[PDB]
Amino acid sequence: DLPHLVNADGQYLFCRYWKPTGTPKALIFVSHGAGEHSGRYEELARMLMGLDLLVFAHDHVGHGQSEGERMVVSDFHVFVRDVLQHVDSMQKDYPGLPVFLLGHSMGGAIAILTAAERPGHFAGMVLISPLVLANPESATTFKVLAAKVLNLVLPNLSLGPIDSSVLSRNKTEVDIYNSDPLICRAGLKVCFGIQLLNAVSRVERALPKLTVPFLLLQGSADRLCDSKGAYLLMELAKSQDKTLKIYEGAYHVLHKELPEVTNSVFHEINMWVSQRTATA
Ligand SMILES: *C(=O)N1CC(c2nc(-c3ccccc3)no2)C1
Repeated sequence: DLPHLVNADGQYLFCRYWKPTGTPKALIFVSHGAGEHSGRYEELARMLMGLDLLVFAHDHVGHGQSEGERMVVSDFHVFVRDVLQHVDSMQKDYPGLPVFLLGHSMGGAIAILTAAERPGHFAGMVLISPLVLANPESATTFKVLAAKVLNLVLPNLSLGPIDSSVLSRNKTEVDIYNSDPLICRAGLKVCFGIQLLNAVSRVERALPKLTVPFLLLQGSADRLCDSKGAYLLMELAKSQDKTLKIYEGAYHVLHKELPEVTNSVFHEINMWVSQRTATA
């Protein structure tokens, strides 16, 4: 019934397209975060479409309208593999067009790993508070062993849900998040937590080979993706074209923050993509 794609595992992924009026100047894949879905990028995608970019996305496996057990993945690479399948299909239909990636949180880790796998292939990357760092206690050898032991007997055991108030200072946006039936707000499963640990470890190893141009947007008061991870990405990525913008006191969901932050986020992405699309 709906726009879709069939991944390498035979699973249906729900697809979303925002096609401009005329001929597109570039392609841009939108990569959503953990627990959320592509429908949350409607406004950002309409702005990008207004620059004559063909915006495309899919709900990651186990998310939104895609198939799979909710917030579960055999291996984190499945997400990267599926992004590449979607990118390769779009590029076949639009040959010679530059292709960008836009990722938020876990979607940002997916974008980094997607670009690292194909050096020199992507024109640029927009990262909104990407997942790059593991929490202090969470990644010790003891904690990794304990979680792996737990995973063997209770893989679907929930770590406990987070306070949704840490997502944004915009109370309306916290309320929208809390009432969206396509969002999984259930606590993080032990098996998925291990996969997010794999993601962060793989990101760290990928940084010395990351050369793709990028715009990095980060809130200073982010409790999910600590701002120090954004500084480390600026330092360790080998990219010749890298920009960091810090939003003072802002939380995690920058594109759904207080109007002053959200308007700046939209404007900065608009300018950054526009300058690298005129380049084509
Ligand atoms: C963005 O999509 N993500 C989800 C939020 C996050 N990361 C973690 C986590 C847990 C253990 C090890 C690494 C990362 N929990 O919530 C940022």
